[PDB]
Amino acid sequence: LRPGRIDRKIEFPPPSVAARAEILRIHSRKMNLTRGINLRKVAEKMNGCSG
Amino acid sequence: DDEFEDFPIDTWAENWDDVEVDDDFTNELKAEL
Amino acid sequence: DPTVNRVPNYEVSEKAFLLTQSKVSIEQRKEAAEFVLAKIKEEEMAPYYKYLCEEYLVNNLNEWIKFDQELYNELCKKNESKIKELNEKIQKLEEDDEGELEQAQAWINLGEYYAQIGDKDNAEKTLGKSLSKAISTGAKIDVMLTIARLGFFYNDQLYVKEKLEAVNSMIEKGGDWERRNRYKTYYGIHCLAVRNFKEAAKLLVDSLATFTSIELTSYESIATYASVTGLFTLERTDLKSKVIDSPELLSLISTTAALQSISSLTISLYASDYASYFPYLLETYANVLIPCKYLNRHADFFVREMRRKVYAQLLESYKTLSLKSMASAFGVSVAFLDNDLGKFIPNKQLNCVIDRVNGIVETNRPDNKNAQYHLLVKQGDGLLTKLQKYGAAVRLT
Repeated sequence: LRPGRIDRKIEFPPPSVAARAEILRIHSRKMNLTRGINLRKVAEKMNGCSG
Repeated sequence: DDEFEDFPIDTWAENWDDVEVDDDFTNELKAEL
Repeated sequence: DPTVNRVPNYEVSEKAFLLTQSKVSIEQRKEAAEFVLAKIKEEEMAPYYKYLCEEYLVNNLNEWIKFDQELYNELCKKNESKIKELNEKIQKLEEDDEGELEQAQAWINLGEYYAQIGDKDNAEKTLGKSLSKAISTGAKIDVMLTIARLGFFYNDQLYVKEKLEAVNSMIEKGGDWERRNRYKTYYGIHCLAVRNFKEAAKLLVDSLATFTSIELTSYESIATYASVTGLFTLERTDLKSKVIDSPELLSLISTTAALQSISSLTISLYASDYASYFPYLLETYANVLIPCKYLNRHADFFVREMRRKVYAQLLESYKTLSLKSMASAFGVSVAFLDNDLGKFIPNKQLNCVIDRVNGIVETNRPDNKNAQYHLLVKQGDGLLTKLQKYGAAVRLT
């Protein structure tokens, strides 16, 4: 943590509901999906889980 | 390579059959009786 | 939410083709004219306005869409200003030397606005240059699906064919099933367009479940196309499990008159409702085939084979049916039925011989060995002629 050494301290906070929706969408483009799946509703149900 | 000058070019001064159309046959005259 | 965006708008070309047919009703033609003029005003179809006014309509009516030069110049100036703005964005990103993802995205923006007004050539150049980057395969799939959608927009089916074969060639380098279902729907629509109906039946029947490509057409029209092809090709078992019991169709039947008519025709055929089959066929021909685009060119082909299918279904079971009984069943005159049935026999499409002295329609059962042998002989002759031609070409070289 001393300055001069390792420089940038970057935060990865646990994903928010929008971030969770984006991650679910990204990983959901790998399987046959029925039309009109409300992924935003599923992510909104998914609380605490991350990545 | 031959020009085929003996045979002049003629001057002018997904598909098979189905060249005819049935149109509106209807034939309601049977429905009349 | 992600979307490939409704660019180009398919309804523009849909109502353009609806307008360009005298067979359709005048009221529907005027409704299409109102819609197309409104969309030209709003979404700036200035190049497409020019194309529609100079070709298409007046190529073959045409009073409603009158080529106004002033309206062709004002909207064109606005379009050129927007293109200039997009060029400024691309050049500013290049000057800032940002990430190559961003420059690729700017290329997509330029190309999608070029598609948004109708210019095929410059849009194709922009998206071809856009592909030159090392962007992810999904972005490439979306871009070349955009050129495929453009090809659908201008009704050039060979353009769509080359775009979709390009899709299939590189689809094995991806694997994302959503991006493959998009291509499946596009390929099914293209196959339905050029008089195939065999692959089209399968892909459209499958696509009723996974249809996220709303930028090609609405879900109702996809259901209509799938029902039409399934009726036109499938056998009495496949109809019972794909088009008459599919919950996707069951939930959507009572939503559109065209879907209702097609479903009624299908259920009449499957339920042996031979009494009202012909009026239902005429209603479907009037309401589902002519108004559309990919089907109106096949209005005769679908109608001719439907009569053949109903005749085959009627004459498969019975062996000595009488002409009078057949005419009573179909609600037509006996002479008209004989005239209609005299067209499917000479080509050996149907299976029967009409005994006009008595009226008996005695059935003839062929042997599949004979037909298979003739087909094999024809195919072998074709392949051998092709091979001889190619060999003559290559041996001289």
